[PDB]
Amino acid sequence: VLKPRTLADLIRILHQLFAGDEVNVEEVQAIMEAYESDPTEWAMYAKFDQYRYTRNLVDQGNGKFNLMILCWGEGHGSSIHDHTNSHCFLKMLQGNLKETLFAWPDKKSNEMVKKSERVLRENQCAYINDSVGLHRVENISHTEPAVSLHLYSPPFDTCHAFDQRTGHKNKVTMTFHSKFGIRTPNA
Ligand SMILES: [Fe+2]
Repeated sequence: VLKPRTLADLIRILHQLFAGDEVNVEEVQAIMEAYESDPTEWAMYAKFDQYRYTRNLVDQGNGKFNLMILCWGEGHGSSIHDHTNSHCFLKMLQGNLKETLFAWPDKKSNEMVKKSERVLRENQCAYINDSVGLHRVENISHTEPAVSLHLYSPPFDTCHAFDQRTGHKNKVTMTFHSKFGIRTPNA
């Protein structure tokens, strides 16, 4: 496995692996995982908020992907969401996230069904797309933060959030807390 020694190495490699038309999912996953999280390299992007997690743009991958860092305060979690027909890679940089995988709802209304539950380990890279299922991720800790590196290809700025009680869904426009280490207007 090609082991990037720095976040910068990993980004350069990513530009090669997404330069073409095909993407070897397991090759990407292994290389993201092989990178050893180093907070000196990504602390400029780790910008937290009191009440909810934040999305922090790192690189735009020449239109081919979004690379961003997500900052999970104590107890912070996401809704149940889809990924708008893209590849989605999630690598742990600090702390631990619990991923819960959900089946897709019918037209009927009722409780949503869990298909899988796991804790992502240190430096682990997970993979999901809409054919794998829906998921929710959350910080397992109420005393420590979590930080994750996400890659979305193609990039997207809208998804759906699902009500666990009924399976009903709403369209959600995602926003960035910061881009390239610079804070965006209005949190
Ligand atoms: Fe997700």
